Parts: sequence; structure tokens; C-alpha cells
Amino acid sequence: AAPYAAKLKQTENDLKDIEARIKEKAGVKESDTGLAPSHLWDIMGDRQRLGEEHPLQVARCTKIIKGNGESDETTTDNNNSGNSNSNSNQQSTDADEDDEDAKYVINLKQIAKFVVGLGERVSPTDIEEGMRVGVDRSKYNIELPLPPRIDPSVTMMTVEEKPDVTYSDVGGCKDQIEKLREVVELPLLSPERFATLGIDPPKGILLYGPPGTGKTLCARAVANRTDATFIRVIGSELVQKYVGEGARMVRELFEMARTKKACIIFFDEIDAVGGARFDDGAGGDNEVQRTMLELITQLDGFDPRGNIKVMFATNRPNTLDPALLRPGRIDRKVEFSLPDLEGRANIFRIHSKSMSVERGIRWELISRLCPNSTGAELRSVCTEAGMFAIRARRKVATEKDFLKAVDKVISGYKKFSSTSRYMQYN
Amino acid sequence: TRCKLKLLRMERIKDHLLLEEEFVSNSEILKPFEKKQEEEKKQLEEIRGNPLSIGTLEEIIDDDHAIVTSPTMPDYYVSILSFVDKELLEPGCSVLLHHKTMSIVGVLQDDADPMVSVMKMDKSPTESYSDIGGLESQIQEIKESVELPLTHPELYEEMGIKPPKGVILYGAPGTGKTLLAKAVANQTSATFLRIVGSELIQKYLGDGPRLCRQIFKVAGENAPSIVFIDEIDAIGTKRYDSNSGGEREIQRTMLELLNQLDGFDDRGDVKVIMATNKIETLDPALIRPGRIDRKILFENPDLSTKKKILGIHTSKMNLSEDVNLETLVTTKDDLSGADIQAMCTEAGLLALRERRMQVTAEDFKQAKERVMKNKVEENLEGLYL
Amino acid sequence: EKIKNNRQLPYLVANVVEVMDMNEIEDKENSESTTQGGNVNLDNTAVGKAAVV
Ligand SMILES: Nc1ncnc2c1ncn2[C@@H]1O[C@H](COP(=O)(O)OP(=O)(O)OP(=O)(O)O)[C@@H](O)[C@H]1O
Ligand SMILES: Nc1ncnc2c1ncn2[C@@H]1O[C@H](COP(=O)(O)OP(=O)(O)OP(=O)(O)O)[C@@H](O)[C@H]1O
Ligand SMILES: [Mg+2]
Ligand SMILES: [Mg+2]
Repeated sequence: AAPYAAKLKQTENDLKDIEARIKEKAGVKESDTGLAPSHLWDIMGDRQRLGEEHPLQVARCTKIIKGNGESDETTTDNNNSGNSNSNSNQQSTDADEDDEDAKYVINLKQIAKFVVGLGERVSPTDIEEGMRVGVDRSKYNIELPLPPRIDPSVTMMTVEEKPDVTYSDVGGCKDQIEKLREVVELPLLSPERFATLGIDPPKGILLYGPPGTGKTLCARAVANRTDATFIRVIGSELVQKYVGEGARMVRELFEMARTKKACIIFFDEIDAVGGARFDDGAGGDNEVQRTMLELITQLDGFDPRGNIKVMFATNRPNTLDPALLRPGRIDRKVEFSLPDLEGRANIFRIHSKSMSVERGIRWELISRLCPNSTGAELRSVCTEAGMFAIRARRKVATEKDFLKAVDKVISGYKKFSSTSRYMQYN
Repeated sequence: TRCKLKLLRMERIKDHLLLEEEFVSNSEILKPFEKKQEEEKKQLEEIRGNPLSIGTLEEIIDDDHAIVTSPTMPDYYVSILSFVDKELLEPGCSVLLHHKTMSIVGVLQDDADPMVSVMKMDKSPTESYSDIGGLESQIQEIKESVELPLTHPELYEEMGIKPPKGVILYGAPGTGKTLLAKAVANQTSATFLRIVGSELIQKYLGDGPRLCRQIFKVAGENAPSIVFIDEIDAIGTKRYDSNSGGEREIQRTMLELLNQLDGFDDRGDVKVIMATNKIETLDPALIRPGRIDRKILFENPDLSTKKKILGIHTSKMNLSEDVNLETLVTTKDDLSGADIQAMCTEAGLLALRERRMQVTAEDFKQAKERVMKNKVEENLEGLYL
Repeated sequence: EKIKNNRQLPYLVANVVEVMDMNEIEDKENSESTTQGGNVNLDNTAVGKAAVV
């Protein structure tokens, strides 16, 4: 067996040599972290590290007490509460007087709750519910306030103001789009007519529908047309909710819009976060329920809204609270639905507009062959047709190139039922 | 004999030299410098205590501090100081803390974690440029979507279209969907991520959404890349348990996956691959077309396709003069590509059974009847007859 | 002054689950429900006035 046998052992030793080579290599890596502009940072670096001045634990207020009327002395007092401003200033049968207030009860991120004092930098106007506050390593007492929650900087990303979307980038001039105009623009221009009729002007809308219709494109479309600044929150992209973190997510952006005038508060994708609670379910959550309870009251409070409109897109109306579905929160309801022939013509024309293709194509001709469909599928026919076109080595996709692309999606539909029909001869 | 010697001529001398070269150089690196860099290192070691508690950087506040969440139960406002920069850090990157008083003393990780280790692989692909025949067409559809933007982006720009993002391989077991993805990855010479979608899920709660983030985070650092999340079915619509101990975990984990795939941008530079048994083990909408192009349905080899698979196997085994290539096909009826490989393993065991060193006629014939018997139905021709 | 030192901050936050109060001369001796001679006290050496927190 000498031709392969001898050469087998030789193969083997090389592989083992290669394994050994990799363990020699990885035991030494690239030197070190030393950088000349941060060697000057070292001068300050020795002093602070050895000193008692970091780390500060992150805590956050979860319960507010007022530090007199609290019931701290319990000598000749009664209940769990005092006079709500005095408890030791009206009596010295306690044998004590104290003039400490706004003491506050924090929660650590280890889930351990403590009452703390106030520093030399703190006054009751620097602290609030839900605001991060730094406390000591050992014996605790607030040193410096940190801004509320982890929400700032992460929210601003989701918010885009003044969209670069109009009703050219939406195909179809659909029924829902005509009822959409009436909600935002019409009472903003003239709140006079609504007042005289004796209806209270529409300002709530819930856009809902199957996926892929483009409920969002429209919503953006009118935001630009009404020429209002746009504030977006997406409650399934932003998943901060833990112990009323998402109520702080809601509050900020609503609060910001309220300071401005001519605004759109678009609450998006609230199937989770500010949506259905899962107490009833097996999830046990009621963390999204704080987000819900806040959202309602912000609306209700804002009213009359001074022509600043609160909009809603949610995929399902099954994930909403029936308090939202009372008027004065949502007033108008639009289900987005499959576009008509020409509506599907238009979504094809925009996709095709971006392409560099032969112009002899007719948009109506393609969409005839197409069935009733979602916009997202018509995005797929153009991207698929593009791929067929380069493969055949045309720099154009002919009318014929889009008919092959349509057909493959349909053929799949046929595979899941039964193939072959009477339309091969009719 | 002569050419396996030629493989030995190329590999032995170049490889053996490479080990030896590394080994001397580790000494040699040291010798050029004897101050400056040595000094800076020396004081880095005085500053950084032993041990170092790991951190994870949540966010940077621009004032020479930051907030970390650490495997120590309470969070910390730490400072950024000593041999680290404000811009040497990015959020969500893993940092090294000082045991005594938590401070970011630098990074030597940069997204170094065990879930990263499972995911990255230095292994050799099993197939290279479709070693095993059959499914000629289906690979010229993966390639259009996945390989083709990486190799030539220019062609899509003349066309004026956006370039595809991702593919979904699905349908039949034993058709080597998981092996075509490995083939395509070797052809390009891309970065391959064998992570499995089922390796994010455990009983213990709240760990999972971190893991989903880390995949997209690492994939983008080493881009171009091909990401294969194999077996995303298990994390589908279904539930962990009907009692407890998992009511949350699947729900958070899936949702979190769709989000950071879309949130990149609509890229044609980090492709994803979802390998799944069906769309009936997942949610009815994924994320959901125009965005996930293209979908590839695997079905059973036809007579042409299963010939091709077979010819590969039979030639690597003794004899084929005994029973014609055609006579194997004829006897077989249409089945997945595993059933074709199965007949050949059984054939080889049968040559052992006889104690032959040839795959004889008798061996082929039995091995064909065996597989057909597993895997059987007869009411196709019983309804009929 | 000794009590004020305690009442001064920080201090742990907790909740009371239930209260269990027994009196002196529970058998003949003690506020506990055990058997030992003497040490009739409110809670000092013979515990029975208690909160479970
Ligand atoms: N009205 C339209 N005009 C042009 N293209 C459209 C239209 N509607 C949908 N599309 C196409 O479908 C893609 C994805 O769907 P889109 O973002 O519009 O939908 P949606 O139903 O609001 O979604 P989700 O469930 O993701 O929130 C768009 O980027 C676009 O290319
Ligand atoms: N085009 C092809 N590429 C790779 N192997 C193929 C091809 N066509 C058929 N095969 C055959 O199919 C066999 C089975 O492959 P394999 O069992 O790994 O399947 P899979 O569809 O990825 O499965 P699972 O559902 O078990 O994860 C291969 O070993 C090979 O014999
Ligand atoms: Mg949308
Ligand atoms: Mg597989």
C-alpha cells in the first residue's frame, strides 16, 4: 500500500504542525494600549484611582417622601404619615426636631431600596422621580444627579423632523389618504367651522393594516404637506420600558412637541411598549402597562390641543387599550388595504423611475399581469427583474424582463395548491 | 503517486518554515526598543491592578465619565481615564475595569465574548464550489443575490437598482441547503459566521437580547461578511414551555433579531442567511418582502439532478463496470440527495459483509432496495390500482 | 441620642409580612413557646413580640 500509506502519515504531520503553529501565534498579540496623548492623562490618573471619588453606584428614584411628615420619629406619632409637612416641629414630646425634607427613596440596579440624604450640590429642585442619581460605594447620600433614564440620545435617532416624503413617493390616491387629509390639515387651517357645527375637531387617527401597504409612507407624506415638524417614536424599535422607563420615553417627546407649535406626535408600532399588557398572558408583564397609563393621560391633558395633532400607527387594533378607542384619543380609523390596478401601476412607476431601463415600457401593462398585491411585493418584482437583467447582460430590463419576474412569485402560489389549469388554452 | 508528492513539496517546506519563523520572531520583536514604549507599558501595569473585573459600556457621557453595566449587580458611573481615549471607545463595546475603584483603563477586547467565539469559525468549508453535483439552478440564484454584490457592485449601479440583502433557504431535509451556503462562502473568500440561532436560547432569562445585538455588531466590524444564522425555526412563532421558565425568552429574542437586520440600512454588503425547515415553523410575516430577497424552495432531485449526485459517489468507490450508471437510476425512484448517499454507504458495508475489495453487482442491487423500504408509500399506486 | 444615630440616614427599606405577638408566662416562664426556666422579658431574652419583615 506504499503509494498512499506513506503519503498518508506525511499529510497528517503537516496538519498537526499547522495546529501547533496557531497556538504559538496567538500567545503573543499586538502591544499594548499605550498612546502618547493618554500618557499625560496618567498624571491625574493615579490620584483619582487611589482616592475615594469613584465609582458612584447608579441608583434612580422610585418613591418620593417628604422628609417631614414622613413618620421618621415614631415616639408619640401615629400611622405611617404625619401632617405632610410637620411631624417633629409641633411637638417635642418626640424630643426631637428636624428640618429635613425631600429625602427620597432610591432603587439600585441590584434591586435594593434605600433612603438617602442630599449632598451640597443637591436641592429638592435638582431631583425628581425617575431621575438617575449617583450615590456612594459605602454609606449612601446623593452627590450628583444624572439626567433621567437611558432614553436621551437613543430617542433623537428615531425622530426625524420635516420628512423628505410627499404624495409622490406613495402610489395610489387612496380612500384612506383622502380621510387622512381631513384629520391633520383641515382643523389646523380653520378651527372655526368645527366649532360652529358643534363637533370637536378630529385629531386622533389610527393607521392600521396588513404589512407592506405603506401606512408609514402616507403618514410621513402629510407631515411634510401640512408643513409641520415631525416627531417619531417607534415602540417596537425602542424597547426601553423597565419600571416606567418607557413612560419617560413617551413623556419627553410629547413634552417637547407641546413646547413647540405646529407638531405631529407620531406613535408608531405600539403593539409592544405602551400596548397590550401580559398580566392575562403567561408573560406576566405590566411594565408595558406603565407606558400605556402615561400615554392616555398625556392626550387627555393636552386637549384642546391648539392644533397640534397626535397620530397613531399600530399594525393591529387588537393591541390597544379600549381607553384609546374612546373618543378624544382616537377619532378616525383607517384600514390600509391592497391598491387598485392603477394604484399598483403607480408603485411600479416609482420603483422603475430609480432604475435605468429602456423607456418603451408601460406601467399599466405590467400591473395587469400582476394580481392584487402589496407594495412590498411590487418592490420585489423590480429588484428580481434587475437581477435577471444583468445576468442576461442587458443594462436595461425590457418589458419582457419584468414578466419573467412577476411569474416566479405566482408559480410559488401554484406549488402550494395544485398546478396546471384550463387557462393554457382559454 | 507523483502529484500527492507535489502537494507535499509545496506544503512541507513553506508551512514548516512558517512555524519556525514565528518562534524566533517572538524573541526578535523585543530587541529593537529599550525605552519609551517599555516605560509606558511599565506604568500601564502599575495603574492596572490584578485582577480586572469585566465591564460592558452602556454609554459615554462627554465630560470624562461614562456609565457601565457590569456582571456586578449595581451599575457604576465610571470615569474614562488613563491610556484610553473618549474616541477609542464606542458604545456597546466591552471595556476593562479596575477592581478597587471601577474606571475604564482601556479596551483589549472590542466585542470579544464567548458567543462571538462560537460564531466566528476558522474551519475549512466542507464543499468548495459545488463539489457534489445536483442543484445547479438553485445555486445560480443564491449567487445572484449574495456573491454577485460582493464580487461586482458596479453592475447594479448601471442598472440603477438597489442591491439585494439576504436569502432564505427552506423546504426539504437531505438536499444540502446548509452545504450550498458553505460552498458560496468559500467561492467568494468571505467571512463566514456559523452561528446557530438555537444557541442564544437558554432557561435563564434576560440573557438573550444581548446575543442578538452582538451578532449584528461583530458582522459589521469584519464586513464584508456572510452571516448564516442556521435553524431560526426553533425561535419562531412557537413557545418554550406552556408552564413557565421561558414565556418571555422566544418573544424578545425573535423581535430583537428582525430589528437590527433592517436597522443597519438596506445593505448589500452584509448578507444574512436564514436556514429554516419551513415558514410554518416561523411567524407568517417575517420582515417581510422587498428586503429579504430572495426565497429559495428546495424540493427533491429529479432524474437529471439525482444522476449528477450519484456519479460523484460511485467513482470514488471500487468498480462501475459491473452495473451501468443508468441501471442505478432506473431502479431508484425520486428521493432527496441523502437517500442517494445512503445507498452508496450501505453498498460499501455490503462489500465488507462479503469481504470483498470490490463493490460487486450483488452489493449495488441490495443497497438500492434497502433505502426504498424506509421511506415508503404505495397508496399512490393503490388509489390508482 | 443613641436612637437618633440609627434614625439618621441611610437605612434599608423593607416591608412587614406579618406580626407575631406573645406575652410573658406562656407556659409558666418566657414569652417564647419553648421550655426553659425564668427570663420573663418582652423580647430581650424571650422573644415573642416580633415582626417578620
Ligand atoms: N405606497 C408606496 N409607494 C411606493 N413603494 C411602496 C409603497 N408602499 C410600499 N412600498 C414599498 O414597500 C417598501 C416597504 O414597505 P413600507 O415601509 O412602505 O410599509 P408599511 O406597511 O408601513 O410597514 P411595517 O410593517 O414594516 O411598519 C417601501 O420601502 C417601498 O419600496
Ligand atoms: N447541490 C448540492 N449541494 C450539496 N450536497 C448536495 C447537493 N445536492 C444534493 N446533495 C446531497 O445531499 C446530501 C444531504 O445533505 P444534508 O444532509 O446536509 O442536508 P440539509 O438539507 O442541509 O439538512 P437538515 O434539515 O438535516 O439540517 C449531501 O450529502 C449530498 O449527498
Ligand atoms: Mg411601517
Ligand atoms: Mg441543514
